[PDB]
Amino acid sequence: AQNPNCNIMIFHPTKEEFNDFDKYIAYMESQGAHRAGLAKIIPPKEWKARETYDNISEILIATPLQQVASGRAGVFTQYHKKKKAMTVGEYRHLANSKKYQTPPHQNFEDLERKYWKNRIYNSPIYGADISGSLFDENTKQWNLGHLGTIQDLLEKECGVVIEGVNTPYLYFGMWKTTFAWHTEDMDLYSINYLHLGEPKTWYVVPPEHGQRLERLARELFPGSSRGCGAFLRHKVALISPTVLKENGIPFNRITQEAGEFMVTFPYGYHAGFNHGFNCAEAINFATPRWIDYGKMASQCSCGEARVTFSMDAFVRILQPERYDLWKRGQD
Ligand SMILES: Oc1ccccc1-c1ccccc1O
Ligand SMILES: O=C(O)CNC(=O)C(=O)O
Ligand code: NI
Ligand SMILES: [Zn+2]
Repeated sequence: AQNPNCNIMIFHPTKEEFNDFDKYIAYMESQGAHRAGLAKIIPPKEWKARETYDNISEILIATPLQQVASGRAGVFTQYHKKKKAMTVGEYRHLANSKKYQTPPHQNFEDLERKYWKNRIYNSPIYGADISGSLFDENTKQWNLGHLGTIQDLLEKECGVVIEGVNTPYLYFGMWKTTFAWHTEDMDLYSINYLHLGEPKTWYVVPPEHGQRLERLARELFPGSSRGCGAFLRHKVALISPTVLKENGIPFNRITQEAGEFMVTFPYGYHAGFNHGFNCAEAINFATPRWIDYGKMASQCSCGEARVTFSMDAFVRILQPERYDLWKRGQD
């Protein structure tokens, strides 16, 4: 078995290898990359996402989110307080202000220490889930707005045509902005390109050990667990690497820098934080290997999760027994 320790693997495709997206995902899996839950892909030196990022300041962040924490330094939840709209130029200025800017630090490890020590005492503002793309339309390789759709994958594999669409989202981050422990909707893959700015640190649990993380989360967030059998779908819970280690949860960590792709694999729990002002683009995707994960994916039906239009068909076709209860949750 390849990659039996479930290490995060890093890939350096050639420009020739970078032509066929599906083929390269399959290649990574042949080397055991999926066992980690997360892989890094460094594009060939000849590749670029777009010419420059000099003209992005007028993009609107319609609903910036202030991420307010509750709990203790290593075990906390966050809720999102809506703020007034601002442009990316305004957001960048805010990120760089004395109140929100990255503190002096020695290296990534020092900054990680500061993050887990001090995150809960601040409330950074995140411009997340903005529909759009920063890939040039002429970028033919690994263009996240030109991937095969999940709906077409399901049709190719299972023979049924379904409604729905599948487009990328932009994320503008600042120091301490946080993504909570989660797997993707319907335990899909995700791919994330860091377009510009400061790094993003990721934590990930191997898919074969996801239930260990779920069990710990139930113990650490007991009220939340009683409220919903799949409350990590709410994407509000954080657990530090120290607490994971104390509880014997297998995980890995890696820092993504500008110009690098990350892929998360089906049922790979992940969480992390941004180092400073940055912009990432991400989208979900599927492969034939995903179908069995989609069939088995947990669902939130308590009403909190509330997801895309397109998830309806996934649940309807892959999980018909769960569909009625889930759909009630979506109203
Ligand atoms: O300076 C900016 C102003 C506005 C939007 C983006 C940038 C930027 C783009 C790439 C790299 C760094 C940057 O700060
Ligand atoms: O970048 C973020 O804030 C969160 N991204 C993801 O969870 C992802 O790409 O799957
Ligand atoms: Ni994700
Ligand atoms: Zn729920």
